[PDB]
Amino acid sequence: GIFGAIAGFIENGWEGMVDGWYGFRYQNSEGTGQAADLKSTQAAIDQINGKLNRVIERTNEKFHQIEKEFSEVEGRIQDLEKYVEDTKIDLWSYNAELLVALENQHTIDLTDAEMNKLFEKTRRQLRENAEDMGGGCFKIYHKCDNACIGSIRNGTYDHYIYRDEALNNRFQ
Amino acid sequence: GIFGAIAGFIENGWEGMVDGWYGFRYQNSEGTGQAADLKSTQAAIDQINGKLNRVIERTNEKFHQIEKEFSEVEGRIQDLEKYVEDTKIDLWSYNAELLVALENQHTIDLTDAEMNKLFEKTRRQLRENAEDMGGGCFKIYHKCDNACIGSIRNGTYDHYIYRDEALNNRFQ
Amino acid sequence: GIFGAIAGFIENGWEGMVDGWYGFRYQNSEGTGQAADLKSTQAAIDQINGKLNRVIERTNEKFHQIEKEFSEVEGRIQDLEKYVEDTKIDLWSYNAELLVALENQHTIDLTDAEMNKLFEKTRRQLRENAEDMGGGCFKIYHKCDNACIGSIRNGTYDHYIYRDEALNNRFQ
Amino acid sequence: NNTATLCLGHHAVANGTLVKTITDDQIEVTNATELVQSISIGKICNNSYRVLDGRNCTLIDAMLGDPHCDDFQYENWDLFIERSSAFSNCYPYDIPDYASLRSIVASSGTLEFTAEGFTWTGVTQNGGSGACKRGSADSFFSRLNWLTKSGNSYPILNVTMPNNKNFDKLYIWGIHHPSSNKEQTKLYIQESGRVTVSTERSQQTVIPNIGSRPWVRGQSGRISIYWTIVKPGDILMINSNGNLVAPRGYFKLRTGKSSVMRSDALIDTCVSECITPNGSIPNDKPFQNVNKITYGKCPKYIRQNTLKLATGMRNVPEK
Amino acid sequence: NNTATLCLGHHAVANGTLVKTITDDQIEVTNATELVQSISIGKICNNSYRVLDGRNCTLIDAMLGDPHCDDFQYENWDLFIERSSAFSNCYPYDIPDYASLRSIVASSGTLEFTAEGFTWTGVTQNGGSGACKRGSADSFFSRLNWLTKSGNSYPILNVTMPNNKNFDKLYIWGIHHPSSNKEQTKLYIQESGRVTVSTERSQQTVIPNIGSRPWVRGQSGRISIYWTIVKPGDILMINSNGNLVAPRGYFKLRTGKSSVMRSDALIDTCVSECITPNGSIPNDKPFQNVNKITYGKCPKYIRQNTLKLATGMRNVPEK
Amino acid sequence: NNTATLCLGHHAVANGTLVKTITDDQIEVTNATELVQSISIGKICNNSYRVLDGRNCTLIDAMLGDPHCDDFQYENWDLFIERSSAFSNCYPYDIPDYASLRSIVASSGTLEFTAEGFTWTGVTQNGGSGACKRGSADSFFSRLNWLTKSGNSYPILNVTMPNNKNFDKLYIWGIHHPSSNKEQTKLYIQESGRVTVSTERSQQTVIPNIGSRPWVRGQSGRISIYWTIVKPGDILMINSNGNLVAPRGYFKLRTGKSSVMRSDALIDTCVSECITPNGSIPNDKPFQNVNKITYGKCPKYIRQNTLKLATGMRNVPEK
Ligand SMILES: CC(=O)N[C@@H]1[C@@H](O)[C@H](O[C@@H]2O[C@H](CO)[C@H](O)[C@H](O[C@]3(C(=O)O)C[C@H](O)[C@@H](NC(C)=O)[C@H]([C@H](O)[C@H](O)CO)O3)[C@H]2O)[C@@H](CO)O[C@H]1O
Repeated sequence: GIFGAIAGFIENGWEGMVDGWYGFRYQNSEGTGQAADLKSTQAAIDQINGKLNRVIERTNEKFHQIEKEFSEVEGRIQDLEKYVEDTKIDLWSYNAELLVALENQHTIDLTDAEMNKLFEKTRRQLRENAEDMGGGCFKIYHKCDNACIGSIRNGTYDHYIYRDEALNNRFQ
Repeated sequence: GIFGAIAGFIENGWEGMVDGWYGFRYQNSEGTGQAADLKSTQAAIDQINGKLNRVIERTNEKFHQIEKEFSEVEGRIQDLEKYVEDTKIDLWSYNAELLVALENQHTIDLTDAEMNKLFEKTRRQLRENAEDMGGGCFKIYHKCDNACIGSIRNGTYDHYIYRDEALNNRFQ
Repeated sequence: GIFGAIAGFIENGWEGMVDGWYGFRYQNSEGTGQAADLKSTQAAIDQINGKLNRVIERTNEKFHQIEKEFSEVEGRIQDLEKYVEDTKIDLWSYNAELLVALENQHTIDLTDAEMNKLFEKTRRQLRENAEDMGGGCFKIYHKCDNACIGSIRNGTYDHYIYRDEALNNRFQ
Repeated sequence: NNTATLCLGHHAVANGTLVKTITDDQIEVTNATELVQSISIGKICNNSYRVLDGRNCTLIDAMLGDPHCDDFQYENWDLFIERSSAFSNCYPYDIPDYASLRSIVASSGTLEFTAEGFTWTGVTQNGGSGACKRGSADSFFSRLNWLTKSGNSYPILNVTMPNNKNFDKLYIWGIHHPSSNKEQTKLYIQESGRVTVSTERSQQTVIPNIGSRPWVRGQSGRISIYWTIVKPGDILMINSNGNLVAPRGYFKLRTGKSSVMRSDALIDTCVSECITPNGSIPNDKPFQNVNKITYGKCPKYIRQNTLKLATGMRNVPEK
Repeated sequence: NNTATLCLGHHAVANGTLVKTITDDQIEVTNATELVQSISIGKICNNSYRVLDGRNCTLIDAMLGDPHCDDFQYENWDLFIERSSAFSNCYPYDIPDYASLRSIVASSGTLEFTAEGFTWTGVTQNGGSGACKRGSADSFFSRLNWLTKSGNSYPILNVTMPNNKNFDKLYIWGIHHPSSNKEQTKLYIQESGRVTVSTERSQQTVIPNIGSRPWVRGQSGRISIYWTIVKPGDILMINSNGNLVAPRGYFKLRTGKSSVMRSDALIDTCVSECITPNGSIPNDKPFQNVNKITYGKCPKYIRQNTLKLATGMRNVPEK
Repeated sequence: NNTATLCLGHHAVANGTLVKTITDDQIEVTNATELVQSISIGKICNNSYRVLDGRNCTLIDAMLGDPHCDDFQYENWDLFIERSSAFSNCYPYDIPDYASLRSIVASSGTLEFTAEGFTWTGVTQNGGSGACKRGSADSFFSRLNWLTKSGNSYPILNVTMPNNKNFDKLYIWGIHHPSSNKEQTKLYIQESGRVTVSTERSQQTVIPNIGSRPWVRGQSGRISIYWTIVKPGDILMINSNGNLVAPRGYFKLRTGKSSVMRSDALIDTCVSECITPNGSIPNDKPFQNVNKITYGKCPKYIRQNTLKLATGMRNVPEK
C-alpha cells in the first residue's frame, strides 16, 4: 500500500501465521514464539465487512420495463429503445469498474496502514528500552521472557521497570 | 482514521477546547493550561471548504423536457419516457451516494492526518529533550514555564538551550 | 499532500535535481553534493504509468446511433431523443469530472507519501548515529565521506561501525 | 519542577451528527451539512422568471381562443401553469398527438397572433355554436374560423398564403365531424367532406366522420385539431370541399427557454431560480427530493431524502 | 540472554487471487470475492412470484379468447411467460400498436372478465368461422362478438355502456375487413361499413377495406383489433353501420407489479427473487452478466463477466 | 571533522501545469496530460472504414433511384455521408415516418437490388414524367414502377411474391396522388383509387387524394412512399384498383454495422478509427469535446473542453 509497510519495510508476509492478519514474532530466554494481534485483525476485518455490506445492502426491485429485444425492423423508435438500453449498460459498466478499482485500492491501503499502526503502537510502549532494527523488527536491550513479551501484546508494558538495565545496555 | 491518531493513540477529543480544532494541553511549573493551534486547525478547514465549494453552486440550468407524469395509458412510447426518467434517477442517486461516501471517508482521513502531522511537528521541535509518554503526550525533561510553551506553540523552541538540563535528567 | 512531506515539513522542491523525482542533498568532508534516488522515483513513476494505462485502455466501438440533430420540429418523440442525449452527456460529463478529481487528489497523495517513505527509510538506517534537525534534514554526528553517504543511498549503511563515534559526539 | 508534560489533542462536541462513508454505514462526526433539499417553500416564485397562471384555462384552450380565455390572447410566459381545476367551455374537440402541440406551444413560450386576410370565395365565415358562448350570444374559437355553405352550393376551396417572413409560421386548423347524414348535406352541401393542407415538403389530408358522439353541452359532434408549420420561403395551400375549419392567421414560433407545468400551488411574491409543482426551492444544495419535475437552475432529483456530508473530524467525547 | 528481538508481520497464502486497482491492473491479494453473477439455475423459480406459463398462447391470444387458450380466462399472474412455440389458432387478426396493448395487459396482471349486457337491436350475435373451431363447430374469440345483419337489413347500431364502477374499464373491440365486394353487401348489407367508438375525452373512428389477403387457414380477410379505456363516470358509446366486432364486456385494469417475459425456460419449484429469460439467478451479488432483460429484485446488468473485490491485503509469500 | 548533514527532497519544474482535485480547485503539479480530445483533423479518413460520399444525393433519393443517383444503384458502405447541398431531382414525394426508412437503409449498409418479374396483367409499365429526366427524355425512379390504365379500363391488380429466401426482403412501393378530378379517370379509369399491401402478419391499406399541391418542377401532385418487410416463408400480396406505384423488386436487409451521418467535411486518404461531422479524430483519449455525433471506435462526448490528469507530483519551486 501507500504506507509502505506491507510489501515495504516488512519484506514479506507469514504463511505460518494462520490465526490472525497481523501478529508478532520473537526470540528470548524462553525460546522463540509467534503471536497474533487480534485488535488490529479485528480493525481490518470490520472495515472490509463494512465495504462488503455497503456494496451488498440493496438490489432495486424492477418490474415492467421497455422491450430489449426485437424480431422485425421498425425504424425510428426501435433505435431509441436499443440506444437507451445500450447507454444504460455502458454507464453501469463504468460505475461497476470504477467502484472495484477505488474499493480495491482502498482495501490495500487500509490493510497496509493497520500494519503500520501496530508498529507505531508497539514502539510507543517500549519507550527508550528498544531501537528499530529495521525489517519491521525491534531490539529490546533487556531480558524479556514470555511474561515480558505478553505485557507488550496486551498493551500493558511498563518501560520504567526495565529502563535502567536497557538504558545501560544501549550505551556501554 | 487511517493514520490512527483520532480515535487511535489519542484516547478522545476535548469538549472544553472551543478556540480551535487541534491543540495542546500542558502541565508545568506555572500550573496547567490549554490552547488551540491555529495553523493545523486552518489547514483542515481549508480542505473541507475546498470540497464544499466544488460540490456546491454548480447546479445546471434546464428548461423544457419530456413529460414525466401521465393521465392516460399509451403503452409503447410512454413506458420509454418513464424508463429514461427511471434510468436517470437511479444513476444520479448512485452517484450522489458514491460521492457522499468518498468525500466523508476522505474527510475523516485528512482530519486524522492533520492531528498526526501536528504531533510529528512537535516531536521534531523537541529533538532529544522529550520522550513519548503515550496517548500523544510528551514528557519534557526540563523546567518549561509558559514562555517555554509559548515558543513551542509558535514553532520557535530551541532545543540547544535546554539540552544539557534535559539530557542529564533523562540519563542518570 | 495528506502525509505532509511535499509542501509540508519539507520546505520546497529542487529545480537543480533533474535526474530523478526524489533524492538527497548532503554536506560532508569531501564537500557538498546531490544524488537522485532511483528506487523511490521508479516506484512513483510506475503508479502514475499504471493510472494512465487504465484510463487509456479502451474506447468503445459504436456504430449506428440515434439522430441527435434535427431540421424540422416534430414534437413528442424528438424531445425524448434530445433528452436521452442530453441526459447521457450530463452523466458522462460528471463521470469525467469526478474521475479527474479523484485521480489527481490520489496522485498528489501517493507522491507525497513516497517522500515521507524515503525520509523514514533513511532514519531507520542511521539508528542512533543521527538526530533530526528539522525540515527533512538529519544531523549525522560522525565522519561520513562520499563512500559512507554512498552506502546510505544504496541501503547498506552499517551504523555499528560509526556508533561509538556518533554516541560520543551527541552526548559530551 | 524540573519537568513538564505536553499533551496534544483535538476538539469535540456533545451533540454530533451521523454520516455514511465507504466503510461505516453510520459513523459520528463533529459536524455535517445537508446536501438534499427535502423541504420546499409551498409557493412558486415569480421575480426570477415570468410565471403566468393559466387559471381555469389549459395551454391549448387559451391557444385556440376559448371564450373564458380571452385574457390570454397576446400574452407570453417563461413558465405556464396548468391548473387541475381547469375546463374547456367551447365546442367539443380532440387532438391527435395532443402532447406534441402542447409541447411546441410551451417551448414557443408565446401566444401573440398575427392575423391574415385569406381570400374565401363562395363561403360564409364566423360560424358559431350554443356550446361556446362568448359573453352571451353564440361564438367559436377566436383563432379558428368555421366555414359553411353560402346559399345553395359549397365550392371546392383553394387559397394560398406565401411565407415572406423569416421564421416558422404555425397555422392551427382542423376538420368538423357532423352528428348526422342530414347535417353533412345541410351545413356543407357536398356529400363527402375532405381537407388537404399541403406545403412543398409534405402533405396532410384528413377525412371527416358522420356519427353520434356523447352529449357535450348540446353537441353530439367533434372537431379534430391539426397544425402545419411553414418555413421561410415555403408556401401554404389548402384543398378542401366541405367541413373546413379554416385558420384565422398564424402564431409566432421561437426557440426560447419556456415550458409548461401542472401545479395547484400559490404564486406569491418571492425570488428563487428553481420551480416545481410543489412550489419554489433554493438551489444552493446540489440534490433534492421534493419533485422529479423541475424547471430552471435546479438541483438533480434522487431517491434519497437526506445525505449528510461531513464538515468536520470524527467525534469522540470524554467519559 | 540479555536482549530480545521482536518482529512484526502479516499473513500470506500459497494461491492468492488477482484484482484490478487504480494503479495496478493485475495485483495479487490474499483473497477476493465475485461481484458479477455469471451463472444461472437454468429454470424459473415460481414461488417467490406467481409465475404463469402461457404455453402455446401469447398474452394477446388469451386476452381475445383463442379456442386453445380457454384455460386463461380468469387466471392472473405476477410474471407471464410467453413461449417461442406459441401460435394463434383463430381468425386472421392484426393490431396497430400491438406492443402497447401487450404492455397494458402484462402490466395489469389480470385477464378476469366481467361481462355486460349490450342492446344489439336488429343484428345477429355469436358469428363464427371455420378457421377458429371450438372443439369442432365454428367459433370465435370468446371475449369478442362478431355481428352481422338481421335478415334483409343492417341497422345503424348505437349502444351506451356507462361506467358506474370506480376503476378503469378496458373494452376490447375491432373492425372486420372482407375479402371481396360481394361479402360487404352479403354479410353487412350496407355498402360502406364503419365503426366509431367515442368517449367524452376522445374519439376512435375506423374504416374497413375490401381486398384479398394471403391464405390464412382458409380466410382471405382480416380483423384489426382496437381498445378503449373508460374512466369512472365517463360513458362508453359505439356508433356503427357495418363491420362491427362487438365487445362482450370489459377487463379489470389495476396498477399491479406484473409483467410479461419471452422465454423457453423450464418452470420448476424453487425460491429466487430475480427471474431472467435464462432462469432465476441469486440476488446477492450487485451485478450480473446473464441477461439484460430482468424481473424482480435483480442485480444491475453490465457487459463485464467478472469483477473481483479484494477482501484482503496484498499477498507476498516467502521465497 | 566529525559531522555530516543528510537532507532529503523531491524535484521541481519552472512551468508546472494546473489541475483539479477533490479539495483544491486550481492546484499546480509538475506535469499533466489531456484526457479531452478538443481539436480535430478537419477531414474524414477512409482507410479504416468504407466511407461513401453521398454527393448531392440523399440516402432515400439514392434508394428510390433518382436520375442523378444512378451511380449508387449497387454500391454499399460502412458509413454514408449526406451533404447539406443535396437535392431531389425527380417526382415530388413525401414519406410519413421518413426517418425510419432512412435509418433502416443506413443500418442495412447496402443498396443492392434483386429485381423480380411481377405479373402485371392489363396495365402499362414504365410510366414517366417531365419532372424527372434521365439524361434528357422523361423517366421515373428506377427501383419503382408507375402503372397506368391500358387502353379503356384498369383491372383490379393482384400479384403475389413469396419469400423462399432466408433473409428479410425490403419492398419499396408507394401510392400516387393526382392533381385534379379529370386526371384520376384519365390515367387510371377507376374513380376511387386504392392500394393494399399485406403480409400474413400485417396489412397496409392506403387511399389517394385528388387535390392541387405547390408547383414542383411542373407538377401539382404527390407520391406517398411506403415500405414493407417480408420474412422467410412469409408471402407478399398487393391488391390495388388504381394509383399503384409498383415495385420492381426488393433490397437485401442485413444486420450490419453501417450508419449514416450529415456532414460537409472533406474525405481524403488517412487512417483514424473515429469519425465525426468535422472529420476524423484520434481515439487515444477517453473523452472528447468535438461533437456529440460519432461513428466508430470513438471516445465519449462531454460538456467540458478540457480535463487535466496530473502525471507528476505537486510542484513547489525555490524562491
Ligand atoms: C374456389 C371456390 O369455389 N370457393 C368457394 C368458397 O369461396 C366458399 O367458401 C366460403 O367462402 C366464403 C366467402 O365468400 C366464406 O369465407 C366461408 O367461410 C365461412 C367460415 O369461416 O366457415 C362461413 C361462415 O359462415 C362465415 N361467417 C360469417 C359470419 O360470414 C365466414 C365469413 O363469411 C368469411 O370467412 C369471412 O371472410 O366464412 C367459406 O367457407 C364456398 C361456399 O360459398 O364455395 C366455394 O365453392
